[PDB]
Amino acid sequence: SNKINDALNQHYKLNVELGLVYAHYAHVADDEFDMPYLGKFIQHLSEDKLGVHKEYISDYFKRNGMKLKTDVSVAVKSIPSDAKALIQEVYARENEVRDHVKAIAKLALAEDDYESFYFIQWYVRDGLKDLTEVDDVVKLFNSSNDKLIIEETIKEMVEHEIWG
Amino acid sequence: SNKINDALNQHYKLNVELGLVYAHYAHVADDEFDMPYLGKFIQHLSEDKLGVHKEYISDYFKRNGMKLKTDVSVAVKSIPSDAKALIQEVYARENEVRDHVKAIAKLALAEDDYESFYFIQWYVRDGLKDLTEVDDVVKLFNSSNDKLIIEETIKEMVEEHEIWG
Amino acid sequence: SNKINDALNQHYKLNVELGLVYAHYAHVADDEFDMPYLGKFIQHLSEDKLGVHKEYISDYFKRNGMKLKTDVSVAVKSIPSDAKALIQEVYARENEVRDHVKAIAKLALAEDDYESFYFIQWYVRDGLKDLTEVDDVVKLFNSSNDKLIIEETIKEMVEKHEIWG
Amino acid sequence: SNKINDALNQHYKLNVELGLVYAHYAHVADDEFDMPYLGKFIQHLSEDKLGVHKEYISDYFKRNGMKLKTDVSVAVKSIPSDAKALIQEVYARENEVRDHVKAIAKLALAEDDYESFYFIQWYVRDGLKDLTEVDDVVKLFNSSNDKLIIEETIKEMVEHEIWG
Amino acid sequence: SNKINDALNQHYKLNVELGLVYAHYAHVADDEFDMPYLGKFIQHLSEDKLGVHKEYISDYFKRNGMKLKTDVSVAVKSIPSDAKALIQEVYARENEVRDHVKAIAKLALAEDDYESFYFIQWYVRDGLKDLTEVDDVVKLFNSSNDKLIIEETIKEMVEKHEIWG
Amino acid sequence: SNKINDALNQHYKLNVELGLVYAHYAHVADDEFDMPYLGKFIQHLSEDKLGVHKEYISDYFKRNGMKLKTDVSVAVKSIPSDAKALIQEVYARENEVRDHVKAIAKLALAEDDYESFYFIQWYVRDGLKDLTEVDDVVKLFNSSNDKLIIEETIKEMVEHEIWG
Ligand SMILES: [Fe+3]
Ligand SMILES: [Fe+3]
Ligand SMILES: [Fe+3]
Ligand SMILES: [Fe+3]
Ligand SMILES: [Fe+3]
Ligand SMILES: [Fe+3]
Repeated sequence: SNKINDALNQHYKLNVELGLVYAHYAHVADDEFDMPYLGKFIQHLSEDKLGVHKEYISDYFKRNGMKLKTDVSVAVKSIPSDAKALIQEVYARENEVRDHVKAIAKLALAEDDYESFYFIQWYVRDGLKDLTEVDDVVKLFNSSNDKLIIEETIKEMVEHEIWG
Repeated sequence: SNKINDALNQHYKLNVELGLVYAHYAHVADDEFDMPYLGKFIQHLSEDKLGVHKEYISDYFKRNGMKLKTDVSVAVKSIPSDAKALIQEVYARENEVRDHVKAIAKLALAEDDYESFYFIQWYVRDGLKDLTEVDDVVKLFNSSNDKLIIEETIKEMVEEHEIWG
Repeated sequence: SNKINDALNQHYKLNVELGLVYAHYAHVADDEFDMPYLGKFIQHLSEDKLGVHKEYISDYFKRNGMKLKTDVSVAVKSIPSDAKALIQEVYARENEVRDHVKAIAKLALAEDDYESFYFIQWYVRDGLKDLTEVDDVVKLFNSSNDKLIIEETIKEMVEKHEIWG
Repeated sequence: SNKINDALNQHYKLNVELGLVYAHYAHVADDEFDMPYLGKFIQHLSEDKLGVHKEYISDYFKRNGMKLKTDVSVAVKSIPSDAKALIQEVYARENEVRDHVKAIAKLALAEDDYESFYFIQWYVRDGLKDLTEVDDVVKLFNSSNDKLIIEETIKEMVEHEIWG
Repeated sequence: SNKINDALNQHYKLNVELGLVYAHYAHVADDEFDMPYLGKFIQHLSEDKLGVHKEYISDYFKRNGMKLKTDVSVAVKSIPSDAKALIQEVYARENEVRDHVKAIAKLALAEDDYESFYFIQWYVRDGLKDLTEVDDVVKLFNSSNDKLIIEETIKEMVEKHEIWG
Repeated sequence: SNKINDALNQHYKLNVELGLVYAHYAHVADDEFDMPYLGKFIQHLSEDKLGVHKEYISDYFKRNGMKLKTDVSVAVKSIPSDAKALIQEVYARENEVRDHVKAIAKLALAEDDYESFYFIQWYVRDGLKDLTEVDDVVKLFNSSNDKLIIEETIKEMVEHEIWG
């Protein structure tokens, strides 16, 4: 169907934009806020969003017969005042890509299509995994106030049977 | 220096846009014209532009003290009708990137700023290397008109010189 | 979601109660019927119930932001007479667990909450797995009338699929 | 739960019949059109259809409580005229198998039998996997004409994370 | 030599039909008589019949120059009432396959076609081998009474000659 | 004997109830107080009581021929304010388990039941080990205020000839 194709192309575009903006965030975090390991963490998020997250969609298109568009336009206008607000912006972006995927899954079931449902299961799982990771990183900036302790913990972080 | 920073920001943006365009071309050539290994080759080029070619610039800006800006935008509305035309398209893109980086190198040598000359030497080398890598594949479509033989050749190709390595 | 949280609290308490009952049944079957291996089998089932089947629910709660409630109460006041009635009672308990899981799955699907659907698929599979594991032993008693042969069979069972496993 | 019982019996019968027809097709493709590796390919397809595809159904029947019925009748009288039409015929057969299994899955959801849905996910995936494996072979016959080149390619032709 | 051609086509048909029938019998034996290992044994017979027993005929046809024909008509509608009757049905089918292959061999030798004789010697041996393999398990249902001993013995048979090898 | 049977049934019931309560406390510590490693500590604590601590009793009952009774009543409706009060509550629980075991040992020695004395020696020895392992953690919340320091210390604590 064409509804499914539109939804998948929108998710493609969203993933590309997220990857680019995350890369910029990682750079500004490492360089301006004196936190290299936060930079590595957000860089890994950005490389994940520009890697398999869209290669899988392109592969599915080549496989079943849909066609692919390309329209991305991003520009960074502001950068949060501290590390905490930045990590919270990241948390919000992920929290919304979750609901985007939920909408796509409902649409899939309502269209008598089941290959698309079996396919979108992967994103249903990865969304929650990534959210719990970024939240476990968010929950540090309240348990402490020293910067180097948080950085050491993130260092030892950057090195399940259902949600795994 | 402001001119150096502006040229390097333009180069960063250019690499990003080329990477996106190459990935889309790879999908097209693998789905529309039935040549999977050409698709894998162009996809490798795409993973190369979106990879070290911008990480190095970001790291340099971290080191020397320059500022980064990100503003990209692309749209792929017209795509060639064959495989030969597609590979010649990407050939032209590489040939233009060569001239862009030569301009940056001249600008760096004029400003009496030698760390940037040292930095840009790597791009001076990699440009010619990638240009020959893609021209070697362009030369195939003038040898045979059989698709599967060209497929076998590019296949064995996807599977280093001292100076231009 | 609130009703999903109620259903999952229900299932948590159900699993805890079943685990305690199964531990008692294993002790009884070992000490009163002189069948130590039937005891080992039921005890493995009990350690399965009090183990993974509730830590998974706890982890899901800690991951999506729901609230866990704990209120259990159990008292085994009557046991069956022989081994066959015991194993048939165990069969009935498992068979009711199946129905409870189906209820939860339907409820989750009817209100557009798909993470819980993906979560509950595991329980959907494990239900039938455990049920056939139990019925394999249930069928043994109708195939003989001696006890020690059943002992040897259960032993070679406990000393041991792409879809259901 | 007899509706799903009947549907699964339909699928069992269809599987064995396709297996036999493919065995005959492989013999024909080897002996008549001088292509032994196309023979190997269709032979592996038939070994797949008569292999796990029906043992899984028998096992689900043994586990849940349904009953099995064997009822087969096959006759191969008219065969395609050349290799391309043969591989295209196989393509269409598997294309129809996909529609059949999708109908089974919709019926399974419509009856609140979630074990059946969980069971049929496997076929829903393997259908598209086999379909793309056969499409990859049928697309070779338009890329050249020398039968020996195509023989070499199919020779060198004999796993993903989602469709794996 | 259309005689040997029609005989081998008949044998192909019969092999496929007994393959399917053995599959169905293995199912009904595992599910209704509560004897899993007897089901494994009959399933191994089923998988043998549809296996090399017909690929050898099709391969000889390719290598020689005869024509192949497929036609199957199977319908299972009546099932024996216990395990003994089932294994005796299997016994009768094997005993008939022996007679069929003997007829084929005599026809081949009377036709002055010695390649068919050389080919059919394999089936001449394997028929007696498989008949002995089935008779060994037939003889079990007259030596004991409880199903579990028979299960253990069939299991040890299925987990494990210079002439009839 | 009879009094020994009654005391041992009491102890079995107590150990089961402690297991369940400690499980709940571990969950609430990890989720609400943002301390996952304390959660794992208390989780191993719980799984200890629902492990050997009751299987040993049931085994001894099978071995000398006493009668086992199960009856459990557990409902948690009050929870401490933060981690310190939590671990202090745990400390009180273990401290009470000690003197329950002492009462059992005295009763066993009075009635000239020496097999029960030899049995309860294990429970007598493995009360001071548990109490000192809990005290090592409860006296960490006196030295520091930066929750991540205590987190790392407990982490390294997770991963004797007489008492051991
Ligand atoms: Fe991800
Ligand atoms: Fe490069
Ligand atoms: Fe289980
Ligand atoms: Fe398949
Ligand atoms: Fe044989
Ligand atoms: Fe202890």
